[PDB]
Amino acid sequence: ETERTLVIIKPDAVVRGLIGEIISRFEKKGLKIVGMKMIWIDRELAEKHYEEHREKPFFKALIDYITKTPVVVMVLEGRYAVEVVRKMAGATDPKDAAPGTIRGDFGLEVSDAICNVIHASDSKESAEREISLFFKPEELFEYPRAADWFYKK
Amino acid sequence: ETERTLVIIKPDAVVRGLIGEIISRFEKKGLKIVGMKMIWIDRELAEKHYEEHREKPFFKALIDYITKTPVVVMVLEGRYAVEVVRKMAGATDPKDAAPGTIRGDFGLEVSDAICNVIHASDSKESAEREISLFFKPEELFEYPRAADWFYKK
Amino acid sequence: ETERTLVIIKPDAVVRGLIGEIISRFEKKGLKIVGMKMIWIDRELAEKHYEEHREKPFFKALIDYITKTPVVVMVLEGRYAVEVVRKMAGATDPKDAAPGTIRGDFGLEVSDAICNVIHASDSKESAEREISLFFKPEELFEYPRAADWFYKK
Amino acid sequence: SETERTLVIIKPDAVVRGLIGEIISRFEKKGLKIVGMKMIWIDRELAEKHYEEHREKPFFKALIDYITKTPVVVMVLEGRYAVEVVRKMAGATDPKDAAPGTIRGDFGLEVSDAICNVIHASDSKESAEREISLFFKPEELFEYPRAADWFYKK
Amino acid sequence: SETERTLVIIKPDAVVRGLIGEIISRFEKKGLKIVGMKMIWIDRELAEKHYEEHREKPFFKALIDYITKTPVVVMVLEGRYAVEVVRKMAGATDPKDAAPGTIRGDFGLEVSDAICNVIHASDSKESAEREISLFFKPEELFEYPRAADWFYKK
Amino acid sequence: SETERTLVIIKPDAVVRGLIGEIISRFEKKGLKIVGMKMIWIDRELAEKHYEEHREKPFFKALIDYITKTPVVVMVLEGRYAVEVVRKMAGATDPKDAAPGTIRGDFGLEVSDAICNVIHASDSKESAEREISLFFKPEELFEYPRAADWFYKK
Ligand SMILES: [Cl-]
Ligand SMILES: [Cl-]
Ligand SMILES: [Cl-]
Ligand SMILES: [Cl-]
Ligand SMILES: [Cl-]
Ligand SMILES: [Cl-]
Ligand SMILES: [Cl-]
Ligand SMILES: [Cl-]
Ligand SMILES: [Cl-]
Ligand SMILES: [Cl-]
Ligand SMILES: [Cl-]
Ligand SMILES: [Cl-]
Repeated sequence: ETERTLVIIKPDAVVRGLIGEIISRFEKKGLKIVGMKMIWIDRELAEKHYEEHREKPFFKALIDYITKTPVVVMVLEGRYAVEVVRKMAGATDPKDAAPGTIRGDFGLEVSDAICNVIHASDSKESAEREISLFFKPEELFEYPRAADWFYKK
Repeated sequence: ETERTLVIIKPDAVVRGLIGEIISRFEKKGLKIVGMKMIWIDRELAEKHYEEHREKPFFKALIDYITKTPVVVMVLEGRYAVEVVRKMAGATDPKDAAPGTIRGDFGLEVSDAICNVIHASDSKESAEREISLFFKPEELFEYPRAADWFYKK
Repeated sequence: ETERTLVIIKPDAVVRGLIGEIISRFEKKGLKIVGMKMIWIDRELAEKHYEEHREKPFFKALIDYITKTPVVVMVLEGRYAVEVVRKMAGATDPKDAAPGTIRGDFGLEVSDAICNVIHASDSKESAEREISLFFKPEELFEYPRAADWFYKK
Repeated sequence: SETERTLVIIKPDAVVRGLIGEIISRFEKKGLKIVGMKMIWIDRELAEKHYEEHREKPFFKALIDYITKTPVVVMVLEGRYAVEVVRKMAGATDPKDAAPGTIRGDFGLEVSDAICNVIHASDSKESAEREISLFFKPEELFEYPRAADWFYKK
Repeated sequence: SETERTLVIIKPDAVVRGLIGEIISRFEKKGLKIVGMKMIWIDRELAEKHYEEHREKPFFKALIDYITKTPVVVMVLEGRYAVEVVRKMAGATDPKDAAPGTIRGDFGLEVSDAICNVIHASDSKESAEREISLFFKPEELFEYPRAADWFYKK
Repeated sequence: SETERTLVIIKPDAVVRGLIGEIISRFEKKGLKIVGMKMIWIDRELAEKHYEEHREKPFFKALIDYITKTPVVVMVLEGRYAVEVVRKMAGATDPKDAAPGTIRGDFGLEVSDAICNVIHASDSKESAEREISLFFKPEELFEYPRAADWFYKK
């Protein structure tokens, strides 16, 4: 049941100083950070990440948005991490996101792109692809978090 | 899409020392406080604010409640602020409010009135009316919040 | 409308140092702690508490889980406390629990038992039974919380 | 008695950064009572009056520009030895020197031509009385019970 | 070894104000282990025994009234130099003097006939041993692993 | 100018305990800017280089074991007098002595053969320059605006 998912703390979150608060929500949930780094995504890498949206009217604005400032890419590991993180993120448009979710508590304002604080892989398949896009095997780790032993049988 | 809505931090919240926590939820969401003040509402003003409930059995208790102690009236500005703040507030009766919402996390106990921490305009029309009831143009401001520039195109 | 419900801060929560955070959610909601103590449940007491699950395949793992380390048993009092606390707890399996709920924000990983941070009585009847299992009348108290007077008529 | 009233100004840097709520919560959690509060946009005349004791100082200009840059939140806090207490809670004037745990220590650092320091707190009972008058009319100050007031009755 | 056990009492003012959880979280976050805990309503005899060293002091009466006003939460914290550490975390006896960041500094201020100060923390290992015995039976104290215990093995 | 860059290492004890976010938030809330950051697993050679000034000290071995026990998060913080400020925020080297409000004061206590103290913070501008180079390539450090940067323009 243990999976890995990719999360991008977007430019709006970085600029607003919400990196720590976002990471804490994942740590408190029990999710493990197995990879993480601040990078500045260029257009080529951004378009590969968002290839599925190439023919949508908001594509250019989305690329402008994700490459606006540095972001923090990180890999989260844990039981059904993909669906769980998607649930924690909330509705794509923050105004529709439920209070308690990341977008629900932190997002609202938008530009020509729907600024929504973070990105979260939509599936195990997508996570695998996205993780490979931003990380090399040497940047991903296997280690114990404090409470890991508790769940072992 | 930018709208203004009126919020009243009710007597139960003021007495319990929750003013700051409530305001923080709005600031963290990205909403801008364009007007705010602590006042003590008298019955005449209270009945005007709650005119729609004049013929309901709980009217008197509601007026007693909202005028029990000073309250904090404030105007919030932001993308679809009206519906967003209503969503953040949660169900009218706090016991039915979802965890994560203001009433869901802070409210429960009631008197002869359904004490529910805050008031939030139910529509743009109502917000306009309510704002005019408590504020003069000189008490409302237009200024930049830190991240405003980020969403400009 | 005032009821009492039994809550058990389970071994996973105790080991992870979440006792305070869980208690705070109840206090902030307006619920009153009328009884509380850290104990180490033995198998006999555990099986009585979870008698309803005796013939389910996960029974043994559940008993192992609840008796793994000391736990904190506490009685919460307040308007419709039973249903309210159940709502605050969230879905039985933490991965399905909504952000904002206790299990939604704190739970995820499991062992051979569905580790889910806390236990909450499912009904007034069950609460009465469970409370009697862990507490004597001398361990339950009637006293005023700061804001009690506010709701009196 | 020991009960005093002090004036706090949540300055433009705090308002802009969205820190109004966090600052207010610190005072509420301490047990201090908010007896008056409002968001206003201070004009040069009022700013100069509030900081009249510094009119003959080099940083005066930058200070006035700073305090009038955007709206602020002025408030009156009431409680046991409130003046000295809120001052202690505020921390050292220059936030870089303020201790972790204080408002300036946790929230302040960067400066402009003025030493941006999150909030203003009356320096003494005499200053508190003077400042409260500059920003509040008696009609805007209230006497009401906070939840735990009854607990401390002597 | 350096591992000690100290007694903490979350006093009536904290219980009434709904601060039990916030106080406990501070100790948990520090790495201290709760080896015993329960809500009790202290009677005059027990209160006087706990504060016997102050029986010959003016404020004794108000103190007993205060500590027995409502139920309290007594707990035993275990950890490296726990006694001095919890004392440091508590802050100055009179909360108005306690530094921001400490429990009394962030949560205490108002007083009654007694100097209400949120919690009690054993003053020394000798006092800790005596106080733990007054409130807890060995059967109510436990030895178990906290999540990160394994990380510090020497 | 007064703007400096310092190196912070969120040590294995903090990573294991799930405190990465809380630590980062303290720096963000202070107004400090994260110009570089990444999770890495320090090897003995790099650990020894970082702590070369302590290679001739008894606790050296335990220190290397500690800092390389699990992955860590290294980051560069930029801001007004960042070096001294982050040091102040960190608190006393031995967490038992660190004041409540500081990172070590609120989160640290227990130790192994090494004095586990949550994070590392450069001791001076000279050490900061040296340490930043050991962990980061110029290509991993960025220049960008944080939300309120415009507010402080002189
Ligand atoms: Cl949602
Ligand atoms: Cl963990
Ligand atoms: Cl709701
Ligand atoms: Cl902002
Ligand atoms: Cl749920
Ligand atoms: Cl209360
Ligand atoms: Cl200071
Ligand atoms: Cl109060
Ligand atoms: Cl102190
Ligand atoms: Cl732990
Ligand atoms: Cl220190
Ligand atoms: Cl910023």
